[PDB]
Amino acid sequence: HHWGYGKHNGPEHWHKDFPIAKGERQSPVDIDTHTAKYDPSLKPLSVSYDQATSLRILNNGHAFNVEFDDSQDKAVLKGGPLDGTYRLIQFHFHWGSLDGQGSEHTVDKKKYAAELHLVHWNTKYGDFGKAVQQPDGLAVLGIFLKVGSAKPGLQKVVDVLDSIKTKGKSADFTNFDPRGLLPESLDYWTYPGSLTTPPLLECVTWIVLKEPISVSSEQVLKFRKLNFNGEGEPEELMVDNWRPAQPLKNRQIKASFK
Ligand SMILES: NS(=O)(=O)c1ccc(NC(=S)N[C@@H]2CCN(c3cccc([N+](=O)[O-])n3)C2)cc1
Ligand SMILES: [Zn+2]
Repeated sequence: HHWGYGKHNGPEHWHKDFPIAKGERQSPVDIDTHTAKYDPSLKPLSVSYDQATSLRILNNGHAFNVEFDDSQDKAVLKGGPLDGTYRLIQFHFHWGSLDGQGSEHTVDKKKYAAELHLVHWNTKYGDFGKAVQQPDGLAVLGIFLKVGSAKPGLQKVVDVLDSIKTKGKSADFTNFDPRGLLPESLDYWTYPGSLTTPPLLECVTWIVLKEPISVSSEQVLKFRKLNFNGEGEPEELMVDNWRPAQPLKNRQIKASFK
């Protein structure tokens, strides 16, 4: 009886195995655009993905993860609110059963169709497993997806999803360039939060881009054909794998832009 997104094991239940679910810096949150503070001392984000080395794609039973070689500074995030260098380890998405929901963060209570999380860890902690134990261990770059025009840089991901339909399936996924998933602007909101799935560790500096990317109806429909279950288990579509907005508590969301 492990956590998930169903009636009996979904976000309202998590606190029973993961009591930090009710903690002081949980994610996601609503981004109230009118009460976010412009911080004119925030640095431009530096996204350095030219040397990114993607390895594989995995259906872990909660989402699909595109994994990268994080054994050297190949794909890094710097600047913005961050001190030091964070390495890209993986990206994944959260999405809805319907275009009117699927994002974890909301903007003035608006839900997008999906949300992309590019997960990075602070190199001063040596590996991802150490980093998640530290209050400054991770930087997650969050990008909203709306349904409209296709995103061409997403299509390689959409086309491989047939090979990882079920929990535990993996496929080789080399030479994927995550720069093809970024919007034009790197204007952002930032706040201190958590992982949005168990174990809900309060180790994340969230960086949420103002500008969504547009994906096609056919691209998000292909996400909804995935399964939460393993092969040979009853079929349950992988949809609505999002945690709702949590209380902001004693936090201020800062903006890089006026
Ligand atoms: N949606 S999200 O972007 O907030 C986001 C959510 C979940 C993860 N977790 C990933 S990719 N791997 C898991 C999470 C933490 N983890 C554990 C668990 C307990 C202890 C340790 N350890 O060794 O210190 N490691 C391995 C990344 C990102
Ligand atoms: Zn996520």
